[PDB]
Amino acid sequence: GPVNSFSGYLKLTDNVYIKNADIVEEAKKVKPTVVVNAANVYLKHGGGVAGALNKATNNAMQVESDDYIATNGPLKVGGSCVLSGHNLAKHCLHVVGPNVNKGEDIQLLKSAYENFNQHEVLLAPLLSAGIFGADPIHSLRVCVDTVRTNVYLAVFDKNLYDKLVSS
Ligand SMILES: Cn1c(=O)c2nc(SCCC(=O)NS(=O)(=O)CCN3CCOCC3)[nH]c2n(C)c1=O
Repeated sequence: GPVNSFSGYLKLTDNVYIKNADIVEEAKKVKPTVVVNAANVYLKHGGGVAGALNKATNNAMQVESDDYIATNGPLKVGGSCVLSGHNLAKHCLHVVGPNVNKGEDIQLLKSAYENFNQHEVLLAPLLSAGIFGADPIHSLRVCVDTVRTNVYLAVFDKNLYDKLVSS
């Protein structure tokens, strides 16, 4: 099924690549095995990457997520769960980064990125780097130090992308 046809990425380390792109648009071109969603524990995909991914699935992601959460209860911070990737990928790895702004432990960003290690290749965003308030430079550094498998990072904003590549 999935083909993982990534292109245009800058190689930062042996297993970490980065691109200035829309993760929804990357997922449609790449057709990856796994696309990562930066979620909350209730899998309510209200905005950011999660809202954008859900919209691209025509709200199917939210319906499947609501069914999973009503059954199995919320996730743990730093935890994750594999659901369907719908039309974007084979699977979607919903990962919950810590809500740094609301006082959750930023050390859980290591546990959040350790969920990546169960998958050979992933298309992902920077965890907790949206409204959760984690410094994206710090989120990238935890990603590099923690992820051992192949991760292709999409950063939407160009200015932040240039900051990240230069750091
Ligand atoms: C279109 N598009 C974006 O919009 C976009 N945003 C980012 S920022 C990093 C990801 C992020 O938001 N992580 S988070 O802070 O943990 C989300 C917390 N939310 C709490 C409410 O429930 C949903 C989850 N990167 C983006 N890329 C690459 C992109 O392509």
